[PDB]
Amino acid sequence: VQTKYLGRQWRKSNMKTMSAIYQKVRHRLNDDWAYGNDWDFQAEECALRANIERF
Amino acid sequence: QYTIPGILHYIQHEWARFEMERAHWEVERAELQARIAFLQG
Amino acid sequence: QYTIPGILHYIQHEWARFEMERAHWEVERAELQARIAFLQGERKGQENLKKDLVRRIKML
Amino acid sequence: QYTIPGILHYIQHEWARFEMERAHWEVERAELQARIAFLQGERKGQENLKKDLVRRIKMLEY
Amino acid sequence: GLPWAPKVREKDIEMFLESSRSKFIGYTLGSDTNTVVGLPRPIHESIKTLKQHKYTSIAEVQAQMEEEYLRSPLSGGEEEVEQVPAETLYQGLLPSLPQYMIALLKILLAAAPT
Amino acid sequence: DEKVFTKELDQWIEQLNECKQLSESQVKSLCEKAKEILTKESNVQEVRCPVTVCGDVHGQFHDLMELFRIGGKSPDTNYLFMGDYVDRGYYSVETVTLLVALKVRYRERITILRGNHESRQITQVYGFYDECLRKYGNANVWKYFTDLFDYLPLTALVDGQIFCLHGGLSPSIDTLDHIRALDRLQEVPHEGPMCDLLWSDPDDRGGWGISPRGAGYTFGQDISETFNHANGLTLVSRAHQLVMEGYNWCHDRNVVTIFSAPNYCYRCGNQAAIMELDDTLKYSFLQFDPAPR
Ligand SMILES: O=P(O)(O)O[C@H]1[C@@H](OP(=O)(O)O)[C@@H](OP(=O)(O)O)[C@@H](OP(=O)(O)O)[C@@H](OP(=O)(O)O)[C@H]1OP(=O)(O)O
Ligand SMILES: [Mn+2]
Repeated sequence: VQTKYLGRQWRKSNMKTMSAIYQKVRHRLNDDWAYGNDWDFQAEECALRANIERF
Repeated sequence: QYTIPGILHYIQHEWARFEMERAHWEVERAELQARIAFLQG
Repeated sequence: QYTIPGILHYIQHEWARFEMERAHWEVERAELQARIAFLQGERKGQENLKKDLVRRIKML
Repeated sequence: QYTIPGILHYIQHEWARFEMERAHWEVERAELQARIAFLQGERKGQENLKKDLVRRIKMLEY
Repeated sequence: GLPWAPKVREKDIEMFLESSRSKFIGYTLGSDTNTVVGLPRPIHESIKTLKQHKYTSIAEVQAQMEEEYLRSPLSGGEEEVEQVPAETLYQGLLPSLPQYMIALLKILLAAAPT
Repeated sequence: DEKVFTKELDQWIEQLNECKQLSESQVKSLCEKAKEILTKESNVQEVRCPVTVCGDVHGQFHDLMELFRIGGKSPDTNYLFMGDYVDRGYYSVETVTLLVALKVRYRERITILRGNHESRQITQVYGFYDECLRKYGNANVWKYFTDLFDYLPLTALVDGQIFCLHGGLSPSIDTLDHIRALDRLQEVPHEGPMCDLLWSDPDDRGGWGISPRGAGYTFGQDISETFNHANGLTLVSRAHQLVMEGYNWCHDRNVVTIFSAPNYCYRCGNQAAIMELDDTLKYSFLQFDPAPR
């Protein structure tokens, strides 16, 4: 889930872990973990919080 | 400006848009009738 | 900017263009057929002419 | 029995067939223009050789 | 081995479809996943393959029902909720949940190996 | 309107069989028809029982003629070409023109797959651009053929249990559903699942690896084994890298590599090979050598 934001170099360095991720974890179609390119924390929170409290 | 796939896609989307608008309005009408009869009672 | 009035004007103008264009195509097509017919006839006439000319050359 | 899927399939297919027929006619017109140019060249050559022949004949007349 | 049947959440379908719309139709539509007419056939194939592998979990439908209730409150939207033991436990915890969580985490951190 | 252009196509193919290219207008109408035909083909195509798989060709048109002489003529024998048609060879234009002309004429008897050398960049670098210019004095051809390459199906699936594809397989891909769920109507991106299908290759180091080629990866044995089992394939066939024997069995009969361009690397001087899948899906290989010049 965090291998996209880890930078190509990291992917290029760790492959055994990428192989493991390939085998074990479920695969999503059109997912871009293996070739990923690349956030308002407090804002997304305070929005989810509003949703929750409304419920 | 235009293009045939553009035209076809737009027609389809406008039809679906009208259908969603109909559903939304039906729900809104249900709600308004509910408030109406509530105030009536 | 897409919209139904624009799309309808588009289809109308475009169908009109297709029809008038096929019409111009047909008139030009018949024109070219008749033109090559006339020019082939002229070539055949010039062929018979050259035949008559070599005949007269042998005759004179 | 008009159904928007049917109408859209029809629009797509008819634009496609007009494009195909357009290409057909344009190819035919290209070929016909080539033939016109060929017959023009042939007529020019025939007229030129005929002019030269009749010029030699007129020289004989002199 | 590869034991997991692949899944695809709705968001991916919509994102892919809007990418394709921008790329082939010159204009994105927006959060619609049924309009596929102008795209080439090799795109309809992908759309079908996706939407046949879709996985809609209970969370999505529950959030949908929630926003629904919030839209139309009194047009029959008032619902009854089962009192399954999880629900009663949540009714109990709800008043002072955050203190409970903070306390549990404090004990945890005090009990970490170092 | 139907048999007329069929006769036209037959005349085109006959003309092509004598190293005699076509006019750029003919190539234009041909590429239009081929686009129309290819647009009705999934990213993973299905082919019926008997076929003849051939791999890397690379514009060696006279060797393609030799191939046809070995494995049978065009409509009689069903063929399957796994990419890399046009570069590192002089008769690139003729090769790709012939293959496309066949695919248009006998759309059921032959199937052509995309390859590493079908992207505008690689052609522009390695030569197909230069031959397009030399033989035509334009780029209109090289434009048409590339806008056609952007439609070739990425993979083929013979009798639902043989997986044929140029290059190899990728980590972003787990099942044929995934491939079938891509968007192949674009130029080959620099990184993605496409830039690995058409660029990866097996190797010894198990699991994924770094491809010395620079794109795609080097899937070890275990990767291929689990892929086959998870997809029911009995064998994955590919053709991307020179094999002096003509065809190599990598990863314990799980992966086959079938180079089909003889004397490609002259320091090695390989012999080409093709594979025949008979009526009972039993493969039998034919190795041949360059034509007599
Ligand atoms: O394997 P996944 O397809 O990704 O299933 C995950 C999730 O797994 P993770 O929490 O490890 O990411 C849970 O499944 P479990 O691991 O707990 O077995 C969870 O299921 P629960 O919430 O009931 O525990 C949930 O499934 P759901 O969305 O239906 O709640 C979710 O599925 P998603 O991948 O769609 O998020
Ligand atoms: Mn190659």
